[PDB]
Amino acid sequence: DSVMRKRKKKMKKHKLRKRRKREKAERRKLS
Amino acid sequence: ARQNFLGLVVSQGKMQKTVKVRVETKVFNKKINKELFHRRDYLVHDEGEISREGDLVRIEATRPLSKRKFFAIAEIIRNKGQQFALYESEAQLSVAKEEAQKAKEFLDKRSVRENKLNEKTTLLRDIRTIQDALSSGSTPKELLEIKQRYGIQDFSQETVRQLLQLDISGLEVNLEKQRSLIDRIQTRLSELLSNDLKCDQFLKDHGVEDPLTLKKNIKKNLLRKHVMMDMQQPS
Amino acid sequence: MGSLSNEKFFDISLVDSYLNKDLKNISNKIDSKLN
Amino acid sequence: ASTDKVDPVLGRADTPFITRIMAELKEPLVLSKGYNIEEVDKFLAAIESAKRERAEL
Amino acid sequence: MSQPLLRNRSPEESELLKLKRNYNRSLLNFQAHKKKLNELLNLYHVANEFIVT
Amino acid sequence: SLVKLANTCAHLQNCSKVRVALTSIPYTKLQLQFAYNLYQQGFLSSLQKGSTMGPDKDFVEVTPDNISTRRLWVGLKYRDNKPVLSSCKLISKPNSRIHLPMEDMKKLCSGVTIRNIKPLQPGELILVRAHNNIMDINEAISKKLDGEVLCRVK
Amino acid sequence: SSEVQAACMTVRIQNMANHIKEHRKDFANTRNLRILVQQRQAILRYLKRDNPEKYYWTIQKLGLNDAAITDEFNMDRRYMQDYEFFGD
RNA sequence: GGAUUAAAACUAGAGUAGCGAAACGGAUUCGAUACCCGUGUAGUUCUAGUAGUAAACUAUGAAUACAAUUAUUUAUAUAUAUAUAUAUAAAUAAUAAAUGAAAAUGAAAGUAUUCCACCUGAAGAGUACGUUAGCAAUAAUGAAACUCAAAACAAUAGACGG
Ligand SMILES: [K+]
Ligand SMILES: [K+]
Ligand SMILES: [K+]
Ligand SMILES: [K+]
Ligand SMILES: [Mg+2]
Ligand SMILES: [Mg+2]
Ligand SMILES: [Mg+2]
Ligand SMILES: [Mg+2]
Ligand SMILES: [Mg+2]
Ligand SMILES: [Mg+2]
Ligand SMILES: [Mg+2]
Ligand SMILES: [Mg+2]
Ligand SMILES: [Mg+2]
Ligand SMILES: [Mg+2]
Ligand SMILES: [Mg+2]
Repeated sequence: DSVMRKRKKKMKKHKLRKRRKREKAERRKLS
Repeated sequence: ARQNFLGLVVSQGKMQKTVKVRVETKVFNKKINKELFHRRDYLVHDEGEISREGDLVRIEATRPLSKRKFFAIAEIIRNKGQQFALYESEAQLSVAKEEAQKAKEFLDKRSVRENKLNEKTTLLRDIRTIQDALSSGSTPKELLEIKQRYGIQDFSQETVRQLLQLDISGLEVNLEKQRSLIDRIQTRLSELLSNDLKCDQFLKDHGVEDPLTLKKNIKKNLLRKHVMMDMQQPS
Repeated sequence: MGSLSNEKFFDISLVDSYLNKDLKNISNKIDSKLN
Repeated sequence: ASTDKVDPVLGRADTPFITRIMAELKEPLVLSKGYNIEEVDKFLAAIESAKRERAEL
Repeated sequence: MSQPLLRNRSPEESELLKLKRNYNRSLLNFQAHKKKLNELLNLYHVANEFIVT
Repeated sequence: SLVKLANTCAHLQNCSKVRVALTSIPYTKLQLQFAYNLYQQGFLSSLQKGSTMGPDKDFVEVTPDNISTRRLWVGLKYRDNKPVLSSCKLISKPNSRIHLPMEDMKKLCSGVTIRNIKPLQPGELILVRAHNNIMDINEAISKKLDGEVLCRVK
Repeated sequence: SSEVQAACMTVRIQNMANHIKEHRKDFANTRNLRILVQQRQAILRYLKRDNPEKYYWTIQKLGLNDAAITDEFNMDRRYMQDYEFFGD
């Protein structure tokens, strides 16, 4: 796939990583 | 008639009077348009417990003998499984004997080497006394001992030459005889074939009946068998 | 030359002729010829 | 657990064939490159003897 | 088409073949053995220059 | 070997494309029978036994001493700027062998697709093997023989 | 002959195994050892089919058993721990 | 099924010059959580482990048979009027044929055979849930609903380019 199309997968991966970091943080405070 | 199958015994000695036999049948698979082999394992009754894993057997349908047994062993077509068991037992005994003999031949060789290391006398020195005593006339008792260390009772110039003989020398002469035989056999047959008249005579002289009436291959083999019977039997 | 060589560093020919009764069966032959 | 567990790489420990070959390689006067001491002692003595005979011809 | 595809070796042909093959293996073993002895002789000639004492 | 036969069929197609007049194939009974059928049917100009280096001019008996160096040499035909032997393909493949009864062979020669085998076309040769003998399908039908449908040549 | 090949491989397997026991991180030569052991299994499996009597004689003399030859072998980490290849 | 597997990351103990996430400062800027500069922690190093992921790419699984040329190296062999010449393989480069959506491939992406892996519109999604494994980060496995008549590749002619 072209770079243009790769960039859509890149954005999805970033948003998943951002959400999992956010969830981790909460667990630390809630723990 | 009763349905009979051919299969390979794939399990034995796990159940009492029961063996597992692998039966392969030929079926047509419409989807891939190919005649395939379909495999199934049968639990089979072995009344005499004769079959062994690896055997090729014929199984025949019987009355129900258990929840899952509906066939029995009817004949051992090939007994490779039984052979395996016999050869394994023999191997244990056969190898033990050989290893014992080899262990005794290794300790014997070690003893001889140790004994020789206890004799400070060296071949060179001993061969320098048998060549000085033979050139000076002195006969110290060392020579008598040397006549026992080597067994050389007589001390001559043709006794040191036989104490220092190397096996390579014998090999060189056996190789020349081997080459001679091959070269002679080829020249003899080569010449014989070149002269049909001398060939026909050759065969008759060696006891062939009407060799003239023979084929090239049917007769060249006779010539080859004779040329190799006149250079290997007479020698 | 082989066995009948004058080199200080000879080849196995000399050692082979010795153990094959050649350097001796030739020395006697030469001496017998001289006789 | 009662199965005869033979190491598939090294085999049974103390195999007479494996042990004897190992011992043969560690014998006192074993030589390399295909030479054997017995043949080397006779060959070296033959060189000396052969030289003397060449010095007696 | 009628000719046989293969003619098996006659027992005599197999005997001469075995003689040549045994000779080939034996000659190579002998030639290697003699080469080693010739190298042992050339090493004896120079061992007077080597130090062991 | 059907694999060897597939190799030969592909080899003949490659040689036809470049228009070489003479080529060699492995020396085996199946290969010889295959080539002989093509020769009698007019697909091959010549069929000679030989060696890896070329066809034999004089008869050379084949023995175990030279079997590994034996080859069969076949001459390809070209007329009017077209190869006579354009295509050569197996029907019965190594991984899917097809055995047909004489009744189904007659249907194949009559325009009916049997077991996905396209029917015999005008001027095409379909070879069948029966009891280790190779013959044209029409000859097998004449002899009432059942056999493996090996290949089709056009 | 398969018996000779197995014996020749045995010598090299024994030597290569000794090397690995002193060079446990030499994965390149561990891979070579694995392949050589598997090659010996293949040659002996053929021997069992070709000459069963010789096969059983050969494996007995080499110190192996039928299971060691016929069973699938990968010389994996569990093997190195179950037979204490490296000791401790 | 097994083994090995970059970088980052983690466990334990050593090491720590230089480099350098982060953090704290200096600049730039309308703003500058940046690009540039300073101080520089983890890390980068070694030992013993965990983990098994990369654009882990030739984006091209492995094996076998086969097909037209040239050039250039390499290797082996042969010869001599001894330094070249003649052979046979391999590698690489450019090609014929053939193949292909074309770009191109070229001894395969050709002609064939055998075996394995994998794919079936886009998005949702390599996500959710469950499970297995790991100290952990995570890794493997891996959907459906809803919505749409799209979506993608090669090539062509333009336009534009700090
Ligand atoms: K019962
Ligand atoms: K540091
Ligand atoms: K790359
Ligand atoms: K694969
Ligand atoms: Mg893709
Ligand atoms: Mg193998
Ligand atoms: Mg640390
Ligand atoms: Mg900085
Ligand atoms: Mg690991
Ligand atoms: Mg990942
Ligand atoms: Mg991946
Ligand atoms: Mg890489
Ligand atoms: Mg391979
Ligand atoms: Mg995941
Ligand atoms: Mg494009």
